[PDB]
Amino acid sequence: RVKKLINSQISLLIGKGLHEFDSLRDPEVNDFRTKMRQFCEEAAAHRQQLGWVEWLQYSFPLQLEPSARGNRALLVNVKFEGSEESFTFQVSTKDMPLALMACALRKKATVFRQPLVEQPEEYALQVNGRHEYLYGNYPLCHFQYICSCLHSGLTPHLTMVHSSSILAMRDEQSNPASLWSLEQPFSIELIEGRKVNADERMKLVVQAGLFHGNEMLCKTVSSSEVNVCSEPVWKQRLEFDISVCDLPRMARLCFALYAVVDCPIAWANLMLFDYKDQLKTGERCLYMWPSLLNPAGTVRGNPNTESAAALVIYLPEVAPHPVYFPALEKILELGRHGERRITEEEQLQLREILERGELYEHEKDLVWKMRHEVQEHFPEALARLLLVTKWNKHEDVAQMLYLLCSWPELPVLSALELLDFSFPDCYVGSFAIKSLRKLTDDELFQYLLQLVQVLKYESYLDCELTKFLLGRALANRKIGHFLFWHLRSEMHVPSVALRFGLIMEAYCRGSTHHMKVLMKQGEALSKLKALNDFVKVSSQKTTKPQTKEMMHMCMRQETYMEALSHLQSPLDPSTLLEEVCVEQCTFMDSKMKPLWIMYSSEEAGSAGNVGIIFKNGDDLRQDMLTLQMIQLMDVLWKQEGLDLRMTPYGCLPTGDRTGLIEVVLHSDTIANIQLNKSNMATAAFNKDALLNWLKSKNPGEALDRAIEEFTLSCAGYCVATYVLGIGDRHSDNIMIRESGQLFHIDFGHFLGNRERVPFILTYDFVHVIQQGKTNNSEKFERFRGYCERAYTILRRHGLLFLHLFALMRAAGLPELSCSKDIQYLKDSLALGKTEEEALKHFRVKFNEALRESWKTKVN
Ligand SMILES: COc1ncc(N2CCOCC2)cc1S(=O)(=O)Nc1ccnc(-c2ccc(CN3CCN(C(C)C)CC3)cc2F)c1
Repeated sequence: RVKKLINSQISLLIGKGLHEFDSLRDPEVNDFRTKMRQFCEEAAAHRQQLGWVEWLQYSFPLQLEPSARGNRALLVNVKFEGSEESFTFQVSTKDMPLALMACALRKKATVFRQPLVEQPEEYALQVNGRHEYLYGNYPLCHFQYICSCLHSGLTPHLTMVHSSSILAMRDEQSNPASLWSLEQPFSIELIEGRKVNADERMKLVVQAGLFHGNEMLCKTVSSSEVNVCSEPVWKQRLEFDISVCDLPRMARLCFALYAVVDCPIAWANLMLFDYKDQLKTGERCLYMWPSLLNPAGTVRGNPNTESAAALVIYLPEVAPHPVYFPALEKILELGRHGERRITEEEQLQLREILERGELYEHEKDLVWKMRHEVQEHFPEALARLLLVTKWNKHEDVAQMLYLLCSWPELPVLSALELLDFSFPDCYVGSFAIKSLRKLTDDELFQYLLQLVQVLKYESYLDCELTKFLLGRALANRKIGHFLFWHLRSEMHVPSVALRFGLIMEAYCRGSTHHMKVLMKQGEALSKLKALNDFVKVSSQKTTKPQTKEMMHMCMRQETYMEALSHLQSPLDPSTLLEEVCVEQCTFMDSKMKPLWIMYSSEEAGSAGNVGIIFKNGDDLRQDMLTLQMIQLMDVLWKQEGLDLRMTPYGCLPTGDRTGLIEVVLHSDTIANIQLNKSNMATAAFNKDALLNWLKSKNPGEALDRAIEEFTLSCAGYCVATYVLGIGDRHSDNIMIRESGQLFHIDFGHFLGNRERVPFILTYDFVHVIQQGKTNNSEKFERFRGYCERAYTILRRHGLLFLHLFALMRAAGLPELSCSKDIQYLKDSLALGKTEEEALKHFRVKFNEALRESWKTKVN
């Protein structure tokens, strides 16, 4: 009764009926579902018995300041859960939550004239009207919430929540109750093709290659030219220059059907061994993807069989019995035997190339020969060694694996490199995952987007990365929340819909309660899509105030009021979207008419006043990636004591060309501010407009802080947009907060898009930095130091950006497709240079931007 209901809820939530999984009659799919359902149910059972503080860590993970990861007076308002009464008292930013709780309990004991049985140790502090809590031994300023309150001048509002109330939360959210002997050359039979569409004047060719990730295992082989028709017949043997015994475990056979007089038509790939390590034999009908060879492409066929071109091949029965890939112990027994001492002049050449990339043929022979010295004295150079390993020789792969199986754990930075498609071996991926287990939940969340993209490179459904991601998502509700949405937003992509659908179902088995919370979000998103469609049509016939009044009426319907109210925000599960403020809702006049949905919450006070933007028609993945990169910059800067007052607002794709963007309230575009309308708080010179607007928002002594906020954030965005190559910057996509913080929006073009984006300096912004003065080198040169400091901090982490962007090539974003896009980051970060050379080059670029800025000052 309940299992049937849950299955129907999973189907609606993931956007694909579970019956469709069953209908594939696919053993691999069935074994994934069984194994992962069991793995996720164990996680759920472990969670239901967690202690009350451990359950707060699961459900409300701490939001700490980046500097606090791994003195001053403060007013705080504290209430108790079943109370309207509140106590405002002064604490120190260095006090711990326990002291604040003990203080609140003394105030409650004297007001209620009774000495209390409850100890401060029995409570946690909830941020009012948010799924956010303050707990643990950390000073108040170490929490992101208190730190945020400190800068914005607002008073923290906290609610004392008792352990029994937290346990009541935990309880109501419960789940219900031998190859190496086969020396023959590898070969296949190209039988025939189906549903082929091509120019009848041309001829058809099938090119085939053997790959181990990016590297070709042997030379490619082509079929003979056969006349173009819908059902081509070849019925010919294709033989490769590699012995069957040497095919590595992760070998893939890649096809490309094209037309010749070049006209690409289709591609299809497959793993030579199955998920149970057995070499494949018999016929295979390969349903091809429309387009020369595509090795990174998926190894599962095109699901649109009704119209996909197919390629029938035959994998020969190389043995009278099934052949399985050797078990690890047999590989290790073979690799155990090898040879290790060569010249100090050869040793010195190894230290130069390992601390240097690309290298010559003789240097590969030197790195391979000294592989034991690589393991012992340069363990972090494992990736260079794996690249020199000849993956087409089964005995060199066995020696690489013997060293790998005793390789010391590498740092997270090194592991993120190893997840790249250039390291397709399963043991290498397993080693990379083992070195990633030490990632904190905060580091994991920072890199989650890249780890999800790595799933598209996985050759098999059940893998160490999926289990690692599912285990982390079930142990942290915020990780779980975003893993769900990163997968859900790609269900319209046929190449990932099965893998992603299966991960989402398995996660759902682990948290029935969270599945229901996510349904409530999908219901709101469903209604927002209908509302945006209504707005796009109505905006073409009537005026903006009429379409807005019609939008409000459609929102005031009972179905909309229920669907859109009392939900956790997809942008941030800590943010509660309570009462939709229909009157404050609106839409932008851009082509897709994005909706601006406003919310309030009595419980949360001013912090419950939040906005979300529903956007349908544009792809939001590039915006999300850019905004995550700016947030990563902000974390790296704050880790060095540098706060550039950045505004990395939320952006989350949720569906096909659909997603949400977090509203930053009290913000306006530079264009609106520069409109210089009359009867407002009105410049003599348009250059005075931003500064006058800052003055009206920050009177008296507050102007100085607003100018400083502007300066810091301007330096941060100047460096961020330059490093990332964000172009097409104009007054309509640069915003300013009433606090003075400048920020950028609308990141549809990055990494040059394809020119080399120069460093930018705007006169109107220089004018604010210079406090409205023509000459103010004191304030201007403080700003130049903020820029150089920010830039030099990012260069020190250049490899982190490079590794993350390399993992993102799997996303298929058009402006991040090849090594040419990664080159842009190398050039902007000047990674081939020393710090002095790169600082000299940054100074030349900043000075160039100043002379260009002066072409406006001169006018
Ligand atoms: C990529 O899209 C976005 N990215 C970030 C934001 N961000 C918007 C700000 O928060 C961060 C995200 C918003 C959008 S969008 O989808 O709304 N598209 C664009 C495009 C150009 N310009 C804008 C704009 C134009 C004018 C204004 C000025 N505000 C004044 C205050 N009202 C309220 C009182 C209703 C709204 C208009 C803002 C714009 F964004 C909005």
